[PDB]
Amino acid sequence: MVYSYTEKKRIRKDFGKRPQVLDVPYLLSIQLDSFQKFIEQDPEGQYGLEAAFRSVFPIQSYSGNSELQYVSYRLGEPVFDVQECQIRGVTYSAPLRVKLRLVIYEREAPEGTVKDIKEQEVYMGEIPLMTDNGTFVINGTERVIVSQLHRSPGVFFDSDKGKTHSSGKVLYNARIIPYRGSWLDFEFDPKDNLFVRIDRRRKLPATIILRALNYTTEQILDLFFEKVIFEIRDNKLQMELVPERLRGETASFDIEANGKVYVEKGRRITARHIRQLEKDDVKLIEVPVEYIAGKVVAKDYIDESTGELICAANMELSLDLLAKLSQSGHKRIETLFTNDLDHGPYISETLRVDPTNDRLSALVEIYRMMRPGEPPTREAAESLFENLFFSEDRYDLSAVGRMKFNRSLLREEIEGSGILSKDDIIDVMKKLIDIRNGKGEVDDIDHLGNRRIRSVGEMAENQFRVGLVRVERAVKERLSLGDLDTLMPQDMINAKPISAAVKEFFGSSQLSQFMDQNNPLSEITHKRRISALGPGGLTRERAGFEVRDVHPTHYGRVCPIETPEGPNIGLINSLSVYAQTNEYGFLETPYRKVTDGVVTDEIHYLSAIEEGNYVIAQANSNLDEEGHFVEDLVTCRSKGESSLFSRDQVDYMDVSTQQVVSVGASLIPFLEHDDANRALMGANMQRQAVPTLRADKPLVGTGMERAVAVDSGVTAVAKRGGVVQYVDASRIVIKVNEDEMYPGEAGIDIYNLTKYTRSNQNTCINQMPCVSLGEPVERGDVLADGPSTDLGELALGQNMRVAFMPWNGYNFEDSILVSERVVQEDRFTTIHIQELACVSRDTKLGPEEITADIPNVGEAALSKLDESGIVYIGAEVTGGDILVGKVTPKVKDSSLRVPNGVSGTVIDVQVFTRDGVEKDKRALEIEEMQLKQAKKDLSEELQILEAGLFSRIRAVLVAGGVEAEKLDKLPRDRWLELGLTDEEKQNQLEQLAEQYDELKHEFEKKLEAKRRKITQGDDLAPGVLKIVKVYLAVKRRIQPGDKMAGRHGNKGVISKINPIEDMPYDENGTPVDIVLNPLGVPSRMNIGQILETHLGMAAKGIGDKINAMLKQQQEVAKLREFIQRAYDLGADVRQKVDLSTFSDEEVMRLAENLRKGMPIATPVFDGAKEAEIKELLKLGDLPTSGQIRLYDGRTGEQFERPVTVGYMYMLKLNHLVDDKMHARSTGSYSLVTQQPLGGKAQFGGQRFGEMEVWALEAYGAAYTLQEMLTVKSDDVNGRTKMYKNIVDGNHQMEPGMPESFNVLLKEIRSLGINIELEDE
Amino acid sequence: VPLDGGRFATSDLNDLYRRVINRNNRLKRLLDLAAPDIIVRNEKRMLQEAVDALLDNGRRGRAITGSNKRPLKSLADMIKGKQGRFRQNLLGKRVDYSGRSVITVGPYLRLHQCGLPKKMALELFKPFIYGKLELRGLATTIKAAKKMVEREEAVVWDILDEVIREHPVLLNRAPTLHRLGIQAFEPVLIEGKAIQLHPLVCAAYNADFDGDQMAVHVPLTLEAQLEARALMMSTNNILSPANGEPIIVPSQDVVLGLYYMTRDCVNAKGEGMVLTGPKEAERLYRSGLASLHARVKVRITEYEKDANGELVAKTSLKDTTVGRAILWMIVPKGLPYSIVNQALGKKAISKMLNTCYRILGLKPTVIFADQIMYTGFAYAARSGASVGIDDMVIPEKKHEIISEAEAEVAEIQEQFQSGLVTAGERYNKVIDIWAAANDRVSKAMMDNLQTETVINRDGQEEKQVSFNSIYMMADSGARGSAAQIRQLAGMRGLMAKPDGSIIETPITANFREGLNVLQYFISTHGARKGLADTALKTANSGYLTRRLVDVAQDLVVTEDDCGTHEGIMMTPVIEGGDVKEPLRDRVLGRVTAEDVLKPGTADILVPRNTLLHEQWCDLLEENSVDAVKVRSVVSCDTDFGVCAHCYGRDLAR
DNA sequence: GTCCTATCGATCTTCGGAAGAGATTCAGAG
DNA sequence: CTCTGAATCTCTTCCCGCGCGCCGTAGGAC
Ligand SMILES: [Mg+2]
Ligand SMILES: [Zn+2]
Repeated sequence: MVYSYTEKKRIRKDFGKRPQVLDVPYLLSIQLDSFQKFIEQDPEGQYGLEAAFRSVFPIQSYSGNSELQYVSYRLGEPVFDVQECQIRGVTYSAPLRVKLRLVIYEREAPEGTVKDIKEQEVYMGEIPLMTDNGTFVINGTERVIVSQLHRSPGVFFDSDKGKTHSSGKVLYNARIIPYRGSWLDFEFDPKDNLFVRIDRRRKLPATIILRALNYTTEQILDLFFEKVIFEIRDNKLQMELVPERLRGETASFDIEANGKVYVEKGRRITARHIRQLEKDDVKLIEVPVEYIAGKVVAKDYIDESTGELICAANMELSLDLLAKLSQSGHKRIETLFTNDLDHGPYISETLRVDPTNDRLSALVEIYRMMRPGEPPTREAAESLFENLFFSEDRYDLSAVGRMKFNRSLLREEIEGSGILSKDDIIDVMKKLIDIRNGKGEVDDIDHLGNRRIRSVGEMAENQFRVGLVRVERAVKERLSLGDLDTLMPQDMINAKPISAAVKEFFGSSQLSQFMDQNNPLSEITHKRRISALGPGGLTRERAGFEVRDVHPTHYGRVCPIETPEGPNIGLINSLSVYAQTNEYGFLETPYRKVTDGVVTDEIHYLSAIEEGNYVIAQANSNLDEEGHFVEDLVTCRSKGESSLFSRDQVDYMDVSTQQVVSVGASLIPFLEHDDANRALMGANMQRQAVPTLRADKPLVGTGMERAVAVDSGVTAVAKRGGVVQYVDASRIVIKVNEDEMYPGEAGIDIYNLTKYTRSNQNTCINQMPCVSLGEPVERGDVLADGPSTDLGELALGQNMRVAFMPWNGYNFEDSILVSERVVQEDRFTTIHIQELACVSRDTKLGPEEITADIPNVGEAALSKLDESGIVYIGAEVTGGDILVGKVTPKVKDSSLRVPNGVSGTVIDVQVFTRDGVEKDKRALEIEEMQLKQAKKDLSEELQILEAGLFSRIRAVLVAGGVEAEKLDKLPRDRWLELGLTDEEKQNQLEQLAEQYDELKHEFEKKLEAKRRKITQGDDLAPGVLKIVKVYLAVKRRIQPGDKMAGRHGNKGVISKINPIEDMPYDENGTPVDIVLNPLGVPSRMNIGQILETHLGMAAKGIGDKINAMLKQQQEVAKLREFIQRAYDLGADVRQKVDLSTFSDEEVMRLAENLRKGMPIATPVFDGAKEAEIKELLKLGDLPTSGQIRLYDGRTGEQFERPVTVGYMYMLKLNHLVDDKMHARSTGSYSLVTQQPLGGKAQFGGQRFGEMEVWALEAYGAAYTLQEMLTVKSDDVNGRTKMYKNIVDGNHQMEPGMPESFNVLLKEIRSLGINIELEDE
Repeated sequence: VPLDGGRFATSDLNDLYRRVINRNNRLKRLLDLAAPDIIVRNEKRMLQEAVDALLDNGRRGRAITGSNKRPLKSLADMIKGKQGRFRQNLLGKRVDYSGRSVITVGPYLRLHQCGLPKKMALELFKPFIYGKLELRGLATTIKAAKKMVEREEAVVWDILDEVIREHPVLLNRAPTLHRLGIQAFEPVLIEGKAIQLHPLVCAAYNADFDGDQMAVHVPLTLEAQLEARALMMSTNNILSPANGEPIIVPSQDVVLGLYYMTRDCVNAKGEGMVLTGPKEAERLYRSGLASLHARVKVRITEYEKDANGELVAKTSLKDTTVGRAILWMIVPKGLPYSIVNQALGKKAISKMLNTCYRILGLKPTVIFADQIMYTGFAYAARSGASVGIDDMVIPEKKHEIISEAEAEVAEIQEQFQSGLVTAGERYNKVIDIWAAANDRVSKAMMDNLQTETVINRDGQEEKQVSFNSIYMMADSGARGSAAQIRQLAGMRGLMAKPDGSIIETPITANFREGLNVLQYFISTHGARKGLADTALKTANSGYLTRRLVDVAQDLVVTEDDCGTHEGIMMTPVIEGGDVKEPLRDRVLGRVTAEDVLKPGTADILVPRNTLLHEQWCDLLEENSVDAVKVRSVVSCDTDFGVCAHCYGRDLAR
């Protein structure tokens, strides 16, 4: 057994029992391997930019009769890396270069080119790149593309009751949904006439398509219907009985011959009669003329002699018609079999709607129904009809759509073309008619086998296609008209349409979300959201219980708990922990192979429609350490049904008890106990915790923290193994070991940590070291904590000591009462960093300046600016302080002032300048910083190679060919001028001094390039001269009104900040830190929070025994004994750990991190039994009831009965109150109508909205209302007369008439509608 | 308007008029230059099709756009509907002198107060503050007082605490379904930043305290203060508008405390002695000499208001408990002690409070309600009424009840395994076997909770009502009655599929114990349905109330008595057998339509237009009356309104 | 690079809203 | 031959507050 060097510092005591056979996949492979799938070229041309290019090129005009064609593409390295790009505020992007070859043919000749011109990689655009954290950077702002989930291409059959006609019956419908191009709907009319339409246009008679494919009705009838024949021999019109065509229906008429009668008139027909029908060989039989007089004919019948019609396919027969046509010599008359149950006549019925004659008349009807007002025309019509279904420019089932289609038509194969074909539509019709004949089933729409995930690497491939589609339309024309003589490919194309397409996508699409960089969980659970909304999806306002609800295939694929309750429940889901995207995009999830009777430890991923074909055991099911099930019969799910089945009947097993959830819920301990309301609100509140100041560890967790904090990319992780060379909380630098070094390198990995910086939500993000100088580290160890982490565990909140009890009502209803001790400790203080910016311009009156020489203001304000016109770093500032002394010509003091209300310390400034514009000493101050920071880190390589190279001189001197009359005092390349002879050592000296010079020249260009990065200005917007951004850090504390939450979806405002003496304290005199209310636990059934408290209490107790054993100077062998006795506690828990191997050093180093509570894991559905919590509390010296008697610090009286006390984990949420408290006396008003502005970002007035006005009207209160909506609001006179009457204290109003109502009058009178006020 | 740098905001109409005027410039040209019919029919079409845009863009074949297919908002799009003047700016509009904050509970408030932050009061009341600094002559005028407020000088608070000293401020949450959703309170100043609201009133707002923001408005004029104090002040609104039922209905912790205070425990310290009054009952409690729920006898006095309305005071021994003696001290002097002499719970105390309003009236009732609140909080504290997992009680018969029912389900299965029962019958009987198990588990668990308390009566054990923590909360009506405790420790029971059809194998577990993965996953088909319903419903409910006020708003009570003799007839609603509502629900407080006779003949009982107030409806309940004819607003023959008598009792008064 | 003039007058606006009601379109017949 | 039934089309409605976040005419000709 082994633990990595960052595990072996706080080995979380694990209570899990099921052995985790599959370790959690890298939590963002959803995203990264999607974008990698876009960005890689791939000669198997599907997927990626290359697939899109090969979707358009080769490209040509017929009249140009020449082409240009895509050869290959290259993607250059990005002009600025992520860190610098995120400073400079551009987007992190890469230049796209494409080998286009233009080919010039000739007339008359064979096509052999007159010339062709490979343009040496024409520039095509700048595609953004994904950062390894899975995020794009789009205008310095960091953005995330959520995966979409939408209806896969294919064919889908559907039906409903009551939603249509409601006379008990149901109507059936088929759709073909291509990936790109037109939708085709087939549907029956109630009277089972069949109809078709494109793109939800008008309804058409369905055979209009078969007509359009030029089947005659005779052929259609041979495609759809079974034949029944009459042979006019042995007697007039004998009949071809196929026996099985009579079963269950009544023999209402005479059928007999030759010996035993099968079934006489009026009786059902059955098997024994059919067998007698077979044994008599009923190949022809006598039937009454009423039977033939029922028929509809199959085939066309002219009279050959007159040459003229008597009957036609699907025309209906009668005795006299039969007589004349058989009399005309047509001795075989042929018709259809149409039993109403099994063979309904729907296509013949459709031929009774049909207005068409044949192909052309249908194409006429198509073109007139689709493009009303354009002329139909034989040469023109096909340029509609073919581009509906048969042409690549406008119809495309991708490979997934073809697969799904073929699977539903039960085809043998799935390598198929993306267009339809005649037989491809006909098969849909046949399958739809089988459904109406009752012999088939409709698909469940909302099934994760019918909806597939699209992620970034596919949405961007489509938007890039829209680009190439608009270049198609330009380049075809330019090629067709062009001379082909001077044009080269970089004339043929230009980037602007591609760049528009892709930049608008990544910038502004409904799915290019601005990342919730709130804390490391919220980064991740956002990068793996599954969204039903957006382009090609549904809409949040326009769906109902059919899709919001969970479905049985969600299990293991989508988390049922973690969805953002509100107007879009379940239109957003979170992709479950273990789930994965299949090749095609369907969600698939890993299961264990059950081989005969033993659970084999191999995992097969199952998609949602493989799963229904097996029976799959629930993850809890026990096994015998050989791996046979222990239970003789076991719970499994099967076909959405679940039940018990035999041992060795079951065929797959779940991989882990965590498989059903997302990371967002998988982090709740004891989830096994909570109402799924309160699980949901928990798993939504964890992603809102703001990173507190001094974050640590949850004492009770699930062991998922060790993964969320690492995979979220925000802790800095050791890229290669080695030893820590230096640390200073800004840099960490690692001497990588030679077993993982690359041979020419210096061999030294710096990590410049990010310090105090705004998150996208204004919380700070300073990384801090966890290493010590000279400490060893191994690849993948956490070197530095992120925000909200410590030692690499996720740590959103603080393990506050809580007791559950009423307290004089301060924790009524939900509220949290808090002791002053928590605020004094800086437990929940949090740092909020704002960014304020002053732009400056080349305006129409002339160019602005930044200066201290501001007009109309004296040193009373300017004392905080430097001499340049920017605030000093470390200035502490408040409302109205001038941060940046901008001024405008013709001079106007327009300068950046700190907005009202806010306050903070100015932690940093940045300065950006156009080209050809002068700097200033705060630009030179920033240059001095950044230059020096680049140069230092470069020197720490050049120094290391210089030292190595002079050793490489010294050693092969000192070992042999010594010249050491004096040695180390000398400049170690002046060592060359010593008198060594022209034996090889002097030539080694000369060569290695040339290697030393070239080592200098190497950095002599590397530092020049770096300084050139810093020396330059930046790509400002048009009009601006320069911009400066100034950052205010605020250390906000905690106060009444702030919100805190547990993990269990318990939440409250904190209501009072009680002084320590008022907190309850125990029989040992320690006060409780928080007092939660009890009644919420039964009333909202989230009792898992109690077991977290008790297990938390035990967690404190073990640290309590350890801390005592470190204050007392216990020897390690006794201390190790107690720690070991803690890890081995419980049943056959999964984990094993041997402090015997920890070398004493690391036992003390471990104890020094347990000494405030042993951290515990309670994996989600696999937790501690109660009997193991008691066992831990007994190992501490604690009361196993979990409860303690408490006393009230207001009197020292005892409380009656003990109360729960223990260490809950509590999160401060980002809804803290000073960010919401607001009030307005008077200030701005809007221009169009004079009502007040609305906001906090503007000094706004609260909306006395519509419902409040009914509320006043429902008291008698008329004067209040009159005021509220005029004098206080709108009447431009009355409010200034009111204000003066109030300062005069007159308490009287003059109410007038609101100016918004006069706006209405003019806006009506701006129609030709004379509205007017009237007098009497 | 210009925006960020030298760019005009795309100001839609000016793009529409621009279309028109361009087209008109061309059409004047091509008319005067005398173009042929086909050309002028072109421009004339394009002009008509442009003025079409300017009036009501998008009633055309397609709305015209100037961006990524954003339709430009035309005039008629400015008038109508949810973003247009009538709803957006006329009917309700933003207002000055307002602010908002997170509310938080303030237990010490008297019912009429709320605390609001000094920062807000100072930024809200500014006009009134200037109206004192000039009146002190301490500031020269606005120009100085503005600065003197900005500097936040030491005087200003003593001025503020004179400005505000009794100026009602209006607090309302949003949405605000009903009149009780805006109320006025006298403010009291606070150091923090939250609005301290009164505990009992949070229920009216449906203000939970979990971070639920609330807006405040100052009324400016004298008339707005007189309306606020007379009508909207919380003391004037103890009743619902909708039904004769209090809205001050006690907060869960208050009723928990009063339940705990008034129980009897058959063994206690100081049990069985005899006392001369509540005061020495309290000395006995507070010194720790008697336990609060100990049995005792006390001398009591109580008061009754006679047939005239004047007090008769009476005195007796009473047999009771220490805590019922202490609680009697809070009741105003006119109620009978028989209302307190019982272990109180949420229904029992609501009627307590209601009877106070019945007998004394409003002004004592609001103070009595305040005292109840303070009392319940204080004894609920001493009670230490915690919750703890050792207090979840599982009846061990549960194990047998499953192990029995499982085989009987397998009997239904074995018949099915022999074809001996139909595919419908197998299912619809199995789910009834699970129901028969579930009722038994629930019944055994409620018996076990009551069973957990038994104690030595100085010799031999005897049982009493269980002090088990979760059972106090159910049996008191604080929170979480039968349907919750059943799930916490009984069984979770049957669950339903998405299409409502029932699961063949229930959740026989409960949240004290673990759900396995499947039981949990099926559990979410419940809860996610219930959340989808909430988020989906909250639209249609609002569109319903809109349609209603916007049809009802034309009515006002406008005559005293329209003079009808017509009306409609009220009976208990008798259906499905028994009566689902008695007559005293329907008829109370309407006026009689016609003379109401004695059951029988010729004896009249109520004159023909008398309000049937409570003493009349109790009288009808003394009689064998079944049907009563009353006036109803549908029959009131007032034109353009309703007469008062036809409407009858005002429920809030 | 700036200023002025115009929109697919050589396509393709999205299927995944329901409803609920009206205006407007057609049966079986006196 | 069109008169009362019914049939397909479009129009209109869809909680209240609130807080962030960003993003914001183009193309051609002189
Ligand atoms: Mg709330
Ligand atoms: Zn009336």
